[PDB]
Amino acid sequence: SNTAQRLERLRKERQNQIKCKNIQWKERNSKQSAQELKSLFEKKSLKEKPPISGKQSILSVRL
Amino acid sequence: VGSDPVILATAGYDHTVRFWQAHSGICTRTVQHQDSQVNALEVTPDRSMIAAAGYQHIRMYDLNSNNPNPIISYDGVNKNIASVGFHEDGRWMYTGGEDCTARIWDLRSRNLQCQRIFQVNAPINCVCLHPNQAELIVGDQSGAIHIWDLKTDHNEQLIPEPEVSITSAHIDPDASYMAAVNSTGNCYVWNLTGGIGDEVTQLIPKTKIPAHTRYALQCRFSPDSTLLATCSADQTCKIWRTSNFSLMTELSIKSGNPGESSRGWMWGCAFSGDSQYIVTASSDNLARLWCVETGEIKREYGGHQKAVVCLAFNDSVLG
Amino acid sequence: DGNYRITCHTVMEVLREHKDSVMAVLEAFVYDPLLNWRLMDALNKKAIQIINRVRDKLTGRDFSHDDTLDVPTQVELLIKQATSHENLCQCYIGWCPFW
Amino acid sequence: YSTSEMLVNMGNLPLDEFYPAVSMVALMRIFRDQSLSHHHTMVVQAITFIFKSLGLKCVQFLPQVMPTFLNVIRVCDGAIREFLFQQLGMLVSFVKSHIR
Amino acid sequence: VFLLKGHEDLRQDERVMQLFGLVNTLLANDPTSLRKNLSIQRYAVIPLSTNSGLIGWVPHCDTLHALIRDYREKKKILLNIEHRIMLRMAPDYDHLTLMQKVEVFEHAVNNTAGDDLAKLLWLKSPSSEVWFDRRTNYTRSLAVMSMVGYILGLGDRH
Amino acid sequence: INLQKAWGAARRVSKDDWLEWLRRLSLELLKDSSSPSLRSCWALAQAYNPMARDLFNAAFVSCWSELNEDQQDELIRSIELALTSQDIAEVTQTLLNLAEFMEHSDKGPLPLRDDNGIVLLGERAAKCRAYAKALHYKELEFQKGPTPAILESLISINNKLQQPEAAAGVLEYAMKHFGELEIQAT
Amino acid sequence: GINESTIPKVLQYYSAATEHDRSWYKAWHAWAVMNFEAVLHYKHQNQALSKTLLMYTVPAVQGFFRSISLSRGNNLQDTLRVLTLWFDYGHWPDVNEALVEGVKAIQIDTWLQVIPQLIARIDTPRPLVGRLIHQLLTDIGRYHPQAL
Repeated sequence: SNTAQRLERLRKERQNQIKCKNIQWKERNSKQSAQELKSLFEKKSLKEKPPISGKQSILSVRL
Repeated sequence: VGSDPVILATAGYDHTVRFWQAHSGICTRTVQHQDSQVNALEVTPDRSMIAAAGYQHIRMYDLNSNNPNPIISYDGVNKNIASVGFHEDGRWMYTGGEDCTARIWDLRSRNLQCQRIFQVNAPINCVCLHPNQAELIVGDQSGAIHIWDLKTDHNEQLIPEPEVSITSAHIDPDASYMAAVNSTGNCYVWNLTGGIGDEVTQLIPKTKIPAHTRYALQCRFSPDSTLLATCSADQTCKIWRTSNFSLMTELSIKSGNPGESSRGWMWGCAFSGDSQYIVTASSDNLARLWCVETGEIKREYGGHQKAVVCLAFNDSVLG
Repeated sequence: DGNYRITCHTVMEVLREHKDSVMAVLEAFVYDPLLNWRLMDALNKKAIQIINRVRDKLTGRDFSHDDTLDVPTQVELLIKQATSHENLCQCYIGWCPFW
Repeated sequence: YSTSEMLVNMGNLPLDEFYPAVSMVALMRIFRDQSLSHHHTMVVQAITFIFKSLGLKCVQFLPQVMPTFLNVIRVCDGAIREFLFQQLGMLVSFVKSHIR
Repeated sequence: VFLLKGHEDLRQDERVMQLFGLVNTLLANDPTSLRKNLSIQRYAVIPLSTNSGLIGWVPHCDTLHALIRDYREKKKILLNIEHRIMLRMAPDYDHLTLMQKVEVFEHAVNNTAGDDLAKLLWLKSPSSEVWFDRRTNYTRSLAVMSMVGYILGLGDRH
Repeated sequence: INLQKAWGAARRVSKDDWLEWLRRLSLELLKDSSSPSLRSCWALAQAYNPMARDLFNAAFVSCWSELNEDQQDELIRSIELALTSQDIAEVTQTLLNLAEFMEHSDKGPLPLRDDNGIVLLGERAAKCRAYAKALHYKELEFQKGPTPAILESLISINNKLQQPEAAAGVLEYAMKHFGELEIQAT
Repeated sequence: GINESTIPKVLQYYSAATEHDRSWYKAWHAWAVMNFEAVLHYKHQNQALSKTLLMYTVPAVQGFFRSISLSRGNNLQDTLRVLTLWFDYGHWPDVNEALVEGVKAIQIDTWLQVIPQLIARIDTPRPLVGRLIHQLLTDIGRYHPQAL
C-alpha cells in the first residue's frame, strides 16, 4: 500500500546510515581530579635532546 | 590507499578532497565531503587515518581501505574549527574552534574523561603544540597569544600589539625559536622556554622581520629547524633562515599582468623530510611543488575545480 | 577626504559643545519605564551602561578609556572602522555590503 | 521644471515622438504672452498640423495646448477671434472623445 | 497623504523625531554650520495606540534600493551580479571563516566597478549647474546623519 | 546633405557674421529634418529667431543620425573649427549645450578628437564663465589617469566656485596618494 | 574634579555671579545645573539622607525656572531638567512649594514641547506629585485643547 512502501523504503537507508561513528561532546571532565591531572594529560615527555642528521633519503625515491 | 612512504592531500571549496603522490601527478583517490568546506587537515601519527574539520563537525576518513564516507564524525561544537592536531603518541586530539573554546578530545572509547576546556574572550585562529607535548599555544583575533600549560591550569597572556588579529603560530621541532604572524604581515619571533626541567615558560622578544605588506596567512617551521616559510595574501611566499633571519629564497606566483588583479591568494605551505622540496596550495584551484634552491617549480597538480585552502604533507621520519 | 570629512568635523564639534543638551533628551528616553522594555532584552542596570556609552562617545573616551581623543582623531578612527573589509564582510547578505 | 526636462529628454523618450514633444513646448512659449500678438495668427495654423499629422498619439499634448488656447480666445479681440474658432473646430475633429 | 502603519510601535520613532528637532536648532545658531546649510529632514509621526501609528508621506523621494534597480535593469545588468560572483567562487559563503570571507568579498568588488549611483545622479540632472548643486547637498547631508546616527547608535541601515 | 554649405563657409570673421552663420545653420536644419513636426515650425523660425535657438538641439540630432559615417565626419571637423575660432560667449554656449544634449542621449556623445573631446570642451567652457560644465570635464579626465596638472586645475576651479573645502580635499589626495616633495608651493 | 570640597567652592563663585549681573542666561543656568550635578554626586555616594539633598534640590528647581523665563525659545534643556527633579524628588513637601509657584510664574506656552514626557508619567503612584500634573494639563486644554 502507501505506507507499506514507505516502511520498506525507510529501511533501505537505515542499512547505509549505520556505517558512521558519531561521538558527541558530553559536558564532563576530571574536574575533581586536580591531583590526578598531573599524569592524565600532563605526561611532559621532555626528551629527544640529541639531534640526528639526514641524507635526503625521503626524496631519494620520490625523484 | 595510504600504504606509501609519502602521501599528499588537498581540499577546498570543491567539496572533495584529492589524494596525491609526489612521484607522479595522478590522483590516487577522490573522497567526498558534502555541505562543508575544509579549514585544515592533518594525519594521525599512526599514518592510518586522516582528520578533516569544518563547520561544526570533524569528519574522519580511512587510508588503508577505500571508503569515501566519514566513518568517524564528531559533533557538539556550534561554530567552525580553526585547526586540529594530535599527540605524538596519538592519545588525545586538540581542536581550536571559532566559538572561543580551545578543547582537547580523547581518542579512547572509554570513560577516561581526559578532555579539558579553555575559554577565551575572542575567537581563535591558530592552535600550536609544544614539541615536548606539555605546553600549548592559543591565538585569538585580539592579537593576544595565550601560552597554555597542560601540567597546570593557568595560562600566560602575551600580546605584542592590539587591534590586529593573528593567523598562525608554530614551534620548530628542535625547540629553538617560536614565530607567529598577524593580519598586517609582521612576523614576530620569540625565544621559547629554556627551562626544560620544570617548564618555566619564559619568553623574550628576539626579532621582528618587516615583510608581507598584505595579509599574512600561515607561517611554519621545518623539521631541521633551519628554515621558516611564511605565507601571505600578495601571492608571494618568503623562506627565512634561522642564522640572521635574512631572505633565503623568495617565491611568487604573480603572472605580471595587471588584468588578473590578485587572481588567487597563497594559503598553506609544507616541508618535506629533508627540508629540500616544499608543497604549496594556493587559491587558484591548483597546487604546486617548489624547490628551496632553484626557485623554479618541480611539479604541478590541477585536479581540483575550486580553490584549495588546506593541504597535508608528511613522509618518513628518516631523510 | 573633502566635503565629507570636513562636514563630519563640524558636526562633532557642535555635539561635544552641547553635550548636556543632547544628554538630557536621551536620559528622558532611556529612563522611561514603559518605553525601555524593548531595550531590556538591577532592572535599570542596563540603562546605566547605555547612558555611560553615549557619554563616552561624546567625550572621545570610546575606543580607549585610558586617553581622550580629539575630534580629528575620533573621526579618522570611525572612518577606518566603517570602510574596513573585515567588518563589511561579516554583515548580513541582505544588508548589501558590496553596494 | 517639466519644460526644462523635455528639452534635454531626461525621460529617455524615443526620437520617434520626441520631436512633436519638443516642438509643442517651443510653440506654447510664444503663445502664452500677449506681446507676440502678431505671431498668434500663424502659430495656430502650425499647431493644428501637428495634431493632424500624428492622429491618435496627440492626446497627451491636449493638457498643454487647451488651457492656454482657451485663455487666448477670451483675451484676444478683433478678426483673430473669428479665425480661432474655426481652428478650434478642427482640433475637436481630430481628438474626438478626449475633449471631455 | 499619510501612511497608516499596523503592528508597529511608533512611540520610539516619535521620541527620536524630537531629538532631531534639537539637533536642527543646535546647527541653526552655529555661524560655521548655518552658512553650510546643514539640517536633518523630518516627517510627522502620530502614534495612535501601542501597536499602530500614522507616518507622514514625504513626496519626491524614492528608496535607494529601487533607484539602483531601475538603473541596472535599463542597462541590461543583473540586479545581483556581485552576489552571484561570490557564490560562484565559493557556494558555502555563509560558512566560511573570517579570513576566507575577506578573500571572496574582496574578489567580487574588484571584478565589478561600482559607479551606478555616480552615473545615476547625473543622468537625472537637467543641466550641469543643477547637477553640481544636488551633489553638494548629497555629500554634506549624508555626513550629518552618519555622525548623528553614530551617537544615537542606529543600526540595520540597509 | 546640404548642411555642408551651411557649415563649411570659412568666410566668417566678424562677430556679426558668426551670429548670422548660427541663425542660417539653425534655419537650414529645420528645413530638412526628416520629420514633418519640425518642418512646420520652419515658417515661424524666419519670423522669430529666439524660437529657433531652443530647437537647434532637436533639429541637429534628427539629421545627424540619418547621415552615414562619411557625411557626419565632415560635420565633426567643422564643429572643432567653430569652437577654436572665436571667443564669443553666445556662440560657444549654443555649441556647449549641444554637447550636453548628446551625452544624455542613449547613442552616446558625438565623436571628437580624443575621448569625445573632453579636453577641448573643458578648457573652452573655462573662458565662457560656466564653471559647472568645466568641473565635469576635468573630473572625467581624472578618472582615466591622475596627473599633477589636473590636480592643480581642480583646485583653481573649486576656489572660484565658492567651495573652499572641496578644493582642500584635492590637496590631501596628493599628500598621501602621490609622490612626496612634489606638491608645488603655489 | 567634583569633590566634597570643590562643590562648595564653585557654588560660591556662581552664586556671586548671579547677583552681580542678573538677567544673564549663562549665569543662572550655570548655577542651576551645578546644583543638579551636586545632588547626583551625593546620591551616588550614599547608595554605595533626606536632609542632605534638600539644601541642593530646592535652589536647583528655583534656578531652572528663572532660566526658562529668560531664554524664551531655546530652553528645551531647561524645561526638561525640571521634570527629572519633579518626577524623582517632588514627593517631599519642601519641593512642592517651589514647583507650584514656578508653574504659575512661567508662561503656559512652554510645556507644549514636553507633552510626551508628561503623558508618560500620568500614572505615578504618588498622590502628592500625581495631582500636580493634572492641573497644568487641564490648563493646557483651556488654552490649547487641540494639541493635547
